[PDB]
Amino acid sequence: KDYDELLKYYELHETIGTGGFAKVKLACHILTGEMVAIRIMDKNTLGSDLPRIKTEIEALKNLRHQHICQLYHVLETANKIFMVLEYCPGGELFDYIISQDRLSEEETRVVFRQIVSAVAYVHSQGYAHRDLKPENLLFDEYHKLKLIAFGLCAKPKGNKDYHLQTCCGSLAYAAPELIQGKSYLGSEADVWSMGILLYVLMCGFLPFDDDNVMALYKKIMRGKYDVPKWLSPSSILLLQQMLQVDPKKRISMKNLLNHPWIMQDYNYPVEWQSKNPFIHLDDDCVTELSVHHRNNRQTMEDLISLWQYDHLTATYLLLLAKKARGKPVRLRLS
Repeated sequence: KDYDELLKYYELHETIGTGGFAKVKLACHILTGEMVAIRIMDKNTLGSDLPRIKTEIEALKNLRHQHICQLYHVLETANKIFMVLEYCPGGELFDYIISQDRLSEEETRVVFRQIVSAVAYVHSQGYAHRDLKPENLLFDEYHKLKLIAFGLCAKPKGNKDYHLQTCCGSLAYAAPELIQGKSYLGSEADVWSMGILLYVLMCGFLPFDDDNVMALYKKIMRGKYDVPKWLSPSSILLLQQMLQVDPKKRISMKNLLNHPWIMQDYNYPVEWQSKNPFIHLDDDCVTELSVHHRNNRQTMEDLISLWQYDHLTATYLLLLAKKARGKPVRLRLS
């Protein structure tokens, strides 16, 4: 059984999403009693995608940001790969919307600034997302966005350095050239997707939408959309600057960060740099672990620092999160 190794660190809970690429189960990390989400993949099912899944994980390991969903633990079995991630109760973007017909300009600005923060960080690390959509946008118990920075939807193709949108669900949020599989400079692809998001937040429907798939396909490639009466000029403008069929004509991140629409109620640009980066080990978390590991501090630190996203790394991070909730930094041992 592949689960035996996992089952000694976690007890399972009712599944959250069947989804395409991975089953996702809600779970309890035994040592800390904290909730986590676990992504379960089947290596035999994934087959040829497995190499890419591994590089996507390597990418995720290098992301530590206030609006990126945190990775805790990666466990590999003969047949399975388990990803353990921060759990986000608020649910997906529209689980968090509360089904309200649409958000006001200031209501969307609050959310949208967080999306910009997350994506800017990702780009700063030298990656593009290439699959920004509502189900990749979760909300934690504080109603802060946590982006899922991991996916198999957008994939590289060809001898050239091109990317292709693979998930037909993602279509309405995907840039034209990405859909065509002629996307290089994928970061521009991301600016397009946020434009779509921006539109939906303020309007309560998509700018390009059709039951027919070719029809929807064509509307996107053509780039024309309705502009509701209730959108402000500023809103409308920012939309135009993002929703450009020509990738080269889409607003740059740099100009997005400090856009007048973006700065309008805040008078400071999006703060996209990691506010919680890994500088030094938190002493309390270390003392707690060494109590449990029955060892000395330096030894304990050196061990955490290997930072293998093993059960140790997960335990460290969950204790860390506990301190941040203002909870006791304690383990469940005994």
